[PDB]
Amino acid sequence: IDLTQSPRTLSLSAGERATLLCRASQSVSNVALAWYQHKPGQAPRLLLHEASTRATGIPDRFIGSGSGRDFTLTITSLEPEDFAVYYCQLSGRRLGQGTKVEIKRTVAAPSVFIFPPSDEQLKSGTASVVCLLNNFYPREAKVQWKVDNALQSGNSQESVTEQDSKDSTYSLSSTLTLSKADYEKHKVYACEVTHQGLSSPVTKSFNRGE
Amino acid sequence: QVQLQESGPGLVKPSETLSVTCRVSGGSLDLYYWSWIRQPPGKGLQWIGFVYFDGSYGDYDPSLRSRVTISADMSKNQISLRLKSVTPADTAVYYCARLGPGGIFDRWTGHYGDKWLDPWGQGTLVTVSSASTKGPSVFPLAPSSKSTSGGTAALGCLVKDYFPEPVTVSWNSGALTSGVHTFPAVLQSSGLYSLSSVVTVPSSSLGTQTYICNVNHKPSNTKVDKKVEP
Repeated sequence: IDLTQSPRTLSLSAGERATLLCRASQSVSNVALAWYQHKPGQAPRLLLHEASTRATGIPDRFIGSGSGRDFTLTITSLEPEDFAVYYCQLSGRRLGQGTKVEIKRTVAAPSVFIFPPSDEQLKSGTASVVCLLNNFYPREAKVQWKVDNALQSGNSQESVTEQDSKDSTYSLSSTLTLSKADYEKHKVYACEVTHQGLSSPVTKSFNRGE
Repeated sequence: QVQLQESGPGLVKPSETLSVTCRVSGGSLDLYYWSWIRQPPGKGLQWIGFVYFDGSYGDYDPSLRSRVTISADMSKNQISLRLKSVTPADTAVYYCARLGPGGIFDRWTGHYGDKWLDPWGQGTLVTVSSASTKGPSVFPLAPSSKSTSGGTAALGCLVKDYFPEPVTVSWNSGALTSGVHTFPAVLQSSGLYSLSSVVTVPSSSLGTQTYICNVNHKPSNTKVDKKVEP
């Protein structure tokens, strides 16, 4: 006996109604179904049990309904605070694949900064250039590493934040790591950023020695 | 007012036995089930098993039942999960929680309370590797004039080449929380996690307020502080 959630992914502007489905392989009584909100880095919390009985202390905008095999978590009006992944489970507690819920919002352009490699890290024989994309939306963006106007590959590596629970923007970090031998055979280390919120792509760059 | 926290080894070697312990800190185990839920690095909440508080009845995910046993010391108020023959598959954050319907007590015939999972609590990460731990090398992300964008400046620390997760980064010993994005670690092809952590602050405060990041890596008993200066 199994448990099927859908959609797997859901991007909705703040304040709109969101509907989440959890579908059993079989007939089940209301009692054994429960809903869980799992914000990233917190511990997962009970939203609802016995399919409709609201958990203690969780707001009214979370409503639960259903019978038989189609169970339905309803967010009547999304608050940005709802960015999470919402799971469901049966009695002896096995399942739910969940539903990652963005908060869709306005296009917001990233603010960009570069940081040169530190004096301390250069003494160890490795140079790291870090490029920053801060508080932007929608999630997708392009970082292009340009070293004396030449493109990089495979020695840049990047990470992006989980969605900010209050203004629903994303922040991104692209780190270029080279050995000091490589860092010094070029002069100008440049980071070019492409995003919806940016008219044309922006480039922030320094010349080795500053 | 119940509350609980899991803890355990920060690392396990291949083919060993992984254990994790959960300690109930607001009430007793009395008349409840206690269950274990794992979240692998990319996946959702895999259920592992639960055990009745008194230890007579338990149920587990049959994928793991052969290599899983869960016990509870009603006196110590702690529950132990014991997963044999661990592989890097089992590399995951292990969550601990409290099963259900009010639980209610049952005989040996009918164990017919089980309904919901209330308090969960952060639970603990267990990497599983034959590698040996390494310490962070913390450097400054200096707010140079290429990090001066009008009246706001950005600055941070680089936390490079460590193992295994986690590290804790804090700013000015907990004082600074606004404008903090401590990024996710990125597992390099070397096998090592690496991470920056940034804070944006007013340009005017650069010469008045000093900024120091507090990196902490319990798997190597590394704690460094690094001042950020021009």
